[PDB]
Amino acid sequence: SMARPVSIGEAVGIVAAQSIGEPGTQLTITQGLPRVIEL
Amino acid sequence: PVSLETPIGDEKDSFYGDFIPDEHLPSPVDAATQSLLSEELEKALSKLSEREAMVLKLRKGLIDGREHTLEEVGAFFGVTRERIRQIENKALRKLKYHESRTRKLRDFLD
Amino acid sequence: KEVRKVRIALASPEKIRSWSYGEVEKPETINYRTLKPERDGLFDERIFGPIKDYECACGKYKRQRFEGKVCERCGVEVTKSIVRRYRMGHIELATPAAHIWFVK
Amino acid sequence: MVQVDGGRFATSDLNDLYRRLINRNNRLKKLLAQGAPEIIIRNEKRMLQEAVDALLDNGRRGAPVTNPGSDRPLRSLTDILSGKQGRFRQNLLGKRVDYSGRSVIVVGPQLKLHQCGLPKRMALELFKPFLLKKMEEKGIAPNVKAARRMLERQRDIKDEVWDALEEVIHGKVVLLNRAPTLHRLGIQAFQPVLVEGQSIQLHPLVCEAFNADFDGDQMAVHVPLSSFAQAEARIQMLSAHNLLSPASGEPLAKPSRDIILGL
Amino acid sequence: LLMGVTKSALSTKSWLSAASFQNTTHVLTEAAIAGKKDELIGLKENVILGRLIPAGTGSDFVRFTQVVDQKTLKAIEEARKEA
Amino acid sequence: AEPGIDKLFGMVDSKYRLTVVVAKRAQQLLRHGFKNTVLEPEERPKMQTLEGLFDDPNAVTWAMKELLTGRLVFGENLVPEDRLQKEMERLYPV
Amino acid sequence: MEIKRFGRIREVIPLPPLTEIQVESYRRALQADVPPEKRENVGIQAAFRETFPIEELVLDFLEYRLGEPPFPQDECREKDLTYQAPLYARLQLIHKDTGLIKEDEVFLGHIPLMTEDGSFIINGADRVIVSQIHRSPGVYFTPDPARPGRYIASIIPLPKRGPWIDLEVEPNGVVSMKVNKRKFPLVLLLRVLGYDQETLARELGAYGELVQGLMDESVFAMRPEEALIRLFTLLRPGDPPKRDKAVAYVYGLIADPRRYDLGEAGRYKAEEKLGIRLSGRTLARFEDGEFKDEVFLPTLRYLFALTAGVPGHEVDDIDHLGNRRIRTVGELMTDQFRVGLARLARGVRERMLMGSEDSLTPAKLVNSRPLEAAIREFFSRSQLSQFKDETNPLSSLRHKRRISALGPGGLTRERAGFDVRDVHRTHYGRICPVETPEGANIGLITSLAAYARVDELGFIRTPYRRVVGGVVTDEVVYMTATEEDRYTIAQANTPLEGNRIAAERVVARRKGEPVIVSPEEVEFMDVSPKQVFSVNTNLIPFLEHDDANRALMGSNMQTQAVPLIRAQAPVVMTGLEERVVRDSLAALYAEEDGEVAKVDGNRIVVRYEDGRLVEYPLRRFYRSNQGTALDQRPRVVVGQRVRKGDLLADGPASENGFLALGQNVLVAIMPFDGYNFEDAIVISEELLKRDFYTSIHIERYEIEARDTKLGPERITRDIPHLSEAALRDLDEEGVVRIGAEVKPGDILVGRTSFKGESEPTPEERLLRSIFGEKARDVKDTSLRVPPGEGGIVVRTVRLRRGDPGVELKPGVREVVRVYVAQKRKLQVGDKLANRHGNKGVVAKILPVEDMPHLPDGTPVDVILNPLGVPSRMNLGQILETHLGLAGYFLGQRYISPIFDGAKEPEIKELLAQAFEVYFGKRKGEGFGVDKREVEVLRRAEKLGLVTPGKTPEEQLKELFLQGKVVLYDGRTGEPIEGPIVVGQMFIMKLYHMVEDKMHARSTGPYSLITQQPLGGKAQFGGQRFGEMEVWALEAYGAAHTLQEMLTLKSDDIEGRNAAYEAIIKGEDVPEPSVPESFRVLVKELQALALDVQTLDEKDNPVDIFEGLASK
Amino acid sequence: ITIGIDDAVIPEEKKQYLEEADRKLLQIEQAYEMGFLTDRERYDQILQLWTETTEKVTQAVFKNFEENYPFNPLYVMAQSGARGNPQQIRQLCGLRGLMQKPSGETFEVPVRSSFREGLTVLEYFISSHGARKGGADTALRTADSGYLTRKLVDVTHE
Amino acid sequence: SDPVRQYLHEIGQV
RNA sequence: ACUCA
DNA sequence: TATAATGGAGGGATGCAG
DNA sequence: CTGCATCCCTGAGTG
Ligand SMILES: [Mg+2]
Ligand SMILES: [Zn+2]
Repeated sequence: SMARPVSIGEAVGIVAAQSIGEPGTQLTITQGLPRVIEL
Repeated sequence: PVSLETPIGDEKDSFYGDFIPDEHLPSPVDAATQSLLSEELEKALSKLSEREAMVLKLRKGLIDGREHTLEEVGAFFGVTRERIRQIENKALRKLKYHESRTRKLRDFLD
Repeated sequence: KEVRKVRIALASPEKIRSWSYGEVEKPETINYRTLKPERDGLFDERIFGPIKDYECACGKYKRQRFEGKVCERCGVEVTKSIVRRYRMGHIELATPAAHIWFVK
Repeated sequence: MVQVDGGRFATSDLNDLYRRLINRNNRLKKLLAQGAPEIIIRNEKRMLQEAVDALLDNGRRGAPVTNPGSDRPLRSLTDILSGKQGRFRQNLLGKRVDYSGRSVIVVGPQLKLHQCGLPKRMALELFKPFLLKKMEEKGIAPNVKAARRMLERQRDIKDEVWDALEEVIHGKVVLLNRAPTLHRLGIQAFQPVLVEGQSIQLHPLVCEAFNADFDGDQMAVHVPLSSFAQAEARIQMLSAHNLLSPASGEPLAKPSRDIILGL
Repeated sequence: LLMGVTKSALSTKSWLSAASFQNTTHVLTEAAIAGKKDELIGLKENVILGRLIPAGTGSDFVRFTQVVDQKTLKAIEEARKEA
Repeated sequence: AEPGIDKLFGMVDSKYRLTVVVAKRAQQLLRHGFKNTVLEPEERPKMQTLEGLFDDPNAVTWAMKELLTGRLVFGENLVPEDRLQKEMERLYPV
Repeated sequence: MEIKRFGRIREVIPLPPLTEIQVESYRRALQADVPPEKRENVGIQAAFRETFPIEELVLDFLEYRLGEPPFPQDECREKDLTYQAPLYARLQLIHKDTGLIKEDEVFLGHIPLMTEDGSFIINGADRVIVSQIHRSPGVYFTPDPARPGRYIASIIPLPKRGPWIDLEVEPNGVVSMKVNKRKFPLVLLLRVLGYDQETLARELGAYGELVQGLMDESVFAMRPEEALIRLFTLLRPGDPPKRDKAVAYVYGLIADPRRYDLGEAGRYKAEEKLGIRLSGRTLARFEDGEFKDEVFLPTLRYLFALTAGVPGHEVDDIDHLGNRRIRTVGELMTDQFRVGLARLARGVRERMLMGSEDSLTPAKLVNSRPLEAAIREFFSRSQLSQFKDETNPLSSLRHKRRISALGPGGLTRERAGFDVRDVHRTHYGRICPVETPEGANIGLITSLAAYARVDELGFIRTPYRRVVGGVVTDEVVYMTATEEDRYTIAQANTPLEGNRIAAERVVARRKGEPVIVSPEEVEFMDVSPKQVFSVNTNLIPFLEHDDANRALMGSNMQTQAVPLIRAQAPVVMTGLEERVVRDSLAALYAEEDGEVAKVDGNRIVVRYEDGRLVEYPLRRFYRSNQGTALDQRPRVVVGQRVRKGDLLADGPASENGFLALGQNVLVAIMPFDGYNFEDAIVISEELLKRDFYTSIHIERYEIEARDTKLGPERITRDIPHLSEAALRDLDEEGVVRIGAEVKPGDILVGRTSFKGESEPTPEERLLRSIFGEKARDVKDTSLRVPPGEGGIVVRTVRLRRGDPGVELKPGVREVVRVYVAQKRKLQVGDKLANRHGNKGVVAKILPVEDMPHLPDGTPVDVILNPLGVPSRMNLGQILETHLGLAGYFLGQRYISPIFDGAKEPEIKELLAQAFEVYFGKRKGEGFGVDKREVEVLRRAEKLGLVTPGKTPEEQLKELFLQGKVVLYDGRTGEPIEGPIVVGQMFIMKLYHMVEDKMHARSTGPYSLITQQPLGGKAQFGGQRFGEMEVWALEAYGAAHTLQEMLTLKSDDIEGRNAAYEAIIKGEDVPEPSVPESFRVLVKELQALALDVQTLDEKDNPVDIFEGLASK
Repeated sequence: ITIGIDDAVIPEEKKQYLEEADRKLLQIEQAYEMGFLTDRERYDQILQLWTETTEKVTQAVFKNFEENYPFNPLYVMAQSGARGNPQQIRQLCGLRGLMQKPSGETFEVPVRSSFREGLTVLEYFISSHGARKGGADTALRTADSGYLTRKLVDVTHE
Repeated sequence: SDPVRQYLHEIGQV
């Protein structure tokens, strides 16, 4: 978000989970969100 | 009686008891008001002498929680019960005068 | 002191009785006329604490000048009513019963 | 066991489960004292076990015990602890909060990126104790109690309290949130600009991060109270300080719709 | 060993986190048997406890940082020199 | 955006340390009534009232500006806490 | 004004009675107007016939009757009463031993009555019983998902009327029957029915290898009695197999008509599928002491013939609308009536044992409380019984035509996959494919088609015209989907000259499959396009040009339109807006021909041809369920001659008999300074000036004064410690006066409550001593106006104890109701929408001088952003705007029917006729083309809109035919650099208003157990900061803000009290403490016999209860 | 920038592509009734022909826009990224295209109309299947997405 | 699993 | 549950 | 406090145990 | 393989 080294103390796992989950409702010849959950 | 867990709506998402306030525990506003009342009472009692403020504090229960009789306050201050009644009355007089002057304790009369 | 850890463990009957301020011997809740809690019932003030702050049930001791006192007449300790969210009771079973969590 | 508004009584199901348990326990004690045969004692002991199971985890084994004239299972301790409505997820990992409000949002094109339009009455309620302190500092009220009694009635509200509220919110920020909060940019910090009317004014560039539009969306407002919370909001959570996506690293606050069209 | 996100989250050392996730009865029975102690390492534990989370301004890395103006700083320095 | 936010992020190894410094400095300013400020009378943050320019009541803005000046010293283990509190109360009483 | 209607399709039949699905259903259920001796065995009659005779003394049923309502509808709504009729039943108790007969008419309580419009009045609130779609009972054959070459036979009765039976061919070869989750060999049950190996071999032997799997020697060896005892041991293990017990159980499971009830539709479907005839609605009979099969052998034969691939046998589509049926008001109400009647019969049978076995009357034997309880439960607490949606008349009209797959006896939301929510091909003409809720309820909640009606069996039928040869008759046949699949049905727009098909190739359907077909192959034809869509969808002009996803929103949002004081019908109508107002009995019409004798604001008196003088009172300023004002305005004058069916008074949201859900405004499609950014809307202050989109809303407030153990609550004008300024608008009794303006904080009804006993604190002792004033006995509990509400007091209702005609619930002395109305002008945050799915919130109200305006000075009303059109693909609004411009200058309105309406050339012609009025007027007034008009024409021919070289007038007309005009910016006076679409659009003001939704809270009420703030604006609650908001705060690293959320701002009692005090004292907020919900968790875990211990770094216990919980 | 009904421009190529597709469909039907290809192969060929015709009319729409109306509102909004995408513009100006049955199997006949021309009640009812299926897809997918997000939060939170 | 049926069976043994 | 996002 | 009365229903995934 | 047990979006309104 800042295009610079991450600061110590940043809750990184929460950001990872949110970044993965936010586009979940957009996932649709394609396996899609069922495939993501399968993985 | 009726169950607090009585459902509201045909979703399982809400209960009846969730719409029932707590009337027992004081609200933040009420506790703040009582604290401000105590502080204004002490501010007004500081405008008396230590002895005539102590007489009122002992007679109305602000100290020790019990309301002492005139005989007990007089024996505590080594004076006569009529003497302690008189200094109590003049302390109340000074309090009423300071009240009519500053109009500080009126808002706490509800 | 500051809390750094939280432990959870099984509770012996001895520990359960050490939590308890008294035994709930009756299925009664509150009196149908006075609306006051029934003695030895699920809401008994002698067990779980006073309904009103620093005031016993019958009203003999009514201020904080008595705190820790237990009224001889009604049997209620004079403390903050907040204790009714905290103090536990207990029921002494005539026959042991299995905790279903450790069964099912 | 509480008396509601109309004097009726409402109570928890745990009381009825406890009553079942105590009745069966006392009956077992009496049957033992009177020397009942083993069939009766066995039936009573099995009923006692069933009652303890009902109290701890109802419906776990066998049919769930219900109140008379109802198919609704009684709520046991296990039901209180677990589930979407359980204690953890409903009252521990999340709470309803004070100093919060909510209103329909409106596009505020004149706003700067770090700003948001906040209705006057919403701000008067959200910053109410700060406003009482300011009304005591200025001569608007003798003390805090009189200031609150004055704010209680809407017709007793004069125009100096609005200037005092302007003084109160100076430099401070509020948190705007829109559900669903999919990523951390579902909440953002904004400097509030007091506005007439009842609508919250949202900056256009942040509409993409909130996935907000103006077909009827509503947003919630929160007031960080401490200097620490205010600093966290102004430095880390401010809208103008979060311009890139923490997911892709690409710009998130960027031109869209009418802006792109005109350029 | 590879296990999915659900089983891995249920298998964490913190029993508050696992019990607030899912399968509350199973997690709680096993933790109460083991006498488990939650060290409050993660975020969910401290959120349940109403504590200050170990991230951001709550991280031990930045938590104890002090601020002082040069006037008071030099005053304290002279006070510590004269002892 | 906050004025000079880039330079403020440049002063620290971690943005959250900047937040901590700003918050603690604002707490100091509030506790001592702004009379412990490192700012000069012309550097004081101002607020436009109906009367006119007055001192900015927001302590966080004050602290960020003071930090931008460079006259503040921040770090770990600079002084025992009691000694700091009481030397501040001696220099700027309540 | 002139009304021009387009379209060449001639509909041979009008729309059916739109609320008939409710009215006829309930009328057939009650059979009230049928003399008892001529009633059919249906509905309440069928329930009585089923419950009686009660055998054990024998109690038998003769006939029932329904009385007249004790109170009218208006009185019921006033007094919180149920609009109902008394039910009586004549029963004769017979002693079969003595021959004694004692006959009496017993009173069974009251039954709610359906009003004229198809709704009910339950406890004073209007309600609707939504019809429920479900699987039709019968015998179906589905493919076995595990084994491809095999099938499952499913015998399904009515809901709650018996078990589902599953016939299967197991892998081992034997045929199994599944009942109540238990499986057994079907051969055993066949043997109980009396079948022998000879009969089964000769009957099923044509299908080779399966009959040997049916053969079991041990079962054929034992007679049906041993087989019955064996089957009872299989079904009821542990129960001693007494032969009479086995007979009774198997009879009650299969042959009992009281415990097993196939539908009449179920019986018909079984007879039609298996090709048999049923003597009853049970799977078998108990006759001459033995069991006789009815259903099992035909179903097994069909299953074997299907498995063997015998032609003529098919699997069943369970979503086919021939296999899915509707249960209407009558059927559901009759089901609950039957349940209550069975419970009453259990009570009767128990009373026929105790007491004196000689002296008993029907009155002593019958307790009607179970029946009353069942009916009251159905009407008050069922899911299909819903709070009536009467926002506008169309709201309730649509609500009554709703179809739900949810509710008791139906799907749960997780039980609903894609198959149920889908639009089936058989929904054609029956269920609207457009109107369905957006979100979780999509596909589950649907709407009945316009021309559709539910038959007596429960199947939706749609009309079709017969086509013989090439001639289309005028006779219509209402078909079910099953019968529809038989024919080739041509489309309704196929060309015709006279009654003859004029096309060499026609578009038709065969089993929903579209096909090109010769006129000789045409067996039927659609009645109209209208039959494919619902009532709401049929009100969307140019529907063929709108994407379905947006037409859905248009349909659903017409429901939410608020009645306006100046409401008007759209300039572009579909031809249904009159009929909707007609069938939704909001408007008032004349019974016969006659003359108007009197016209008032309150009533209309008409003298008819009969000479009788009929007075119609008008409902004036009545509050609907949703707060919108229902009021009727007279549309006739004294001495006016009216005919049969002529309009007398306009209802709410209707203009001269036409549906008026909004207003026609002059709209310009263009961006404007980002104020219409992302669907937001800009409006003109002229709309508020002439009171467009202004609506009346009434809110009802109520307060009770009751007896307390501390003394009576009293409604009084004497309230302690209150100024005369606070009591100004209260009368002698303490009720606010009618006509007074009330604002937030004002008192509506004054009330005093005796103070709960309490010892005054020593501070109060000293204060009382200082001021010398006794603390009053009573406390102020007055009802006040909540934040954000208020208005003008229009009504007060007071009901005391001891006055004639009124009795309250126990303990309540008196009840007072205050009605407060308010005139709501359109403002920022209110929601507008058109019929095409375009919806937006008002973000800016500009003064008239800033509005874009035409050259002749006319400013536009609404500015819509064109960015909302392309992605949404709803072009109907564009054609509506063009035709509205044409009608705006020609001064006329239009009727463009659905899928057969005004096409582009006709709109171009009307636009040319309108351009003549728009420009030749100017040219005659002595004005030429403007300079800015010339510049806009230059930029327009740069855009290829106009042909270069033509005169400025010719190019302006070329633009006007495209629906675009020159528009001047009111700020600069310079024109917009391009021609802009401007025209009349019909826009509605929806029920979602900022005044209702704005809310804020500092501190307030908290919950009992959790001590967290309550929820809802009505409870002055706080916003929920859920898990995901906590995740956001965590990812930001904002630890102290999160901790404030978890403590100081909720359920940290000490923390929140100290925070409030610190903020009102100007001090910084204190350090937070332990959240009370965590202590609640600790104690609830202790109640589960788990020890939760907070420990320090030394593993020593830490007491978060601070010594209060430890002895 | 505005939108009139004429701003959705039908290309002249649409009629040509449609008549070509009709002659091709007639050729496929003739090659079927003579028993050269099965029902399966004929159905697949019809679907493929209509897919390619849809792509052709889309390219025709956008080429006509690019060459003869580069400042057309739909074209400007689509190209700039302000609003719209090629398939929606195709539905507006070209043909609606092929629709699918509730089973997911695609109809042989496509929707030849566009939203500017207006559909037929049969074509509209045919499109309602896919519209409803997409709605149900979204409704049932949001819950799975939220459940997955919560799983990930619980597994990565420390 | 059914306490009533179990108790009835126990009753039937005397 | 019904409605909105 | 005594007539006799005697057995009441349309999902799907994975993780356990028999 | 079969039977039982568990999670299955959020916030908001109303009633
Ligand atoms: Mg939206
Ligand atoms: Zn006592």
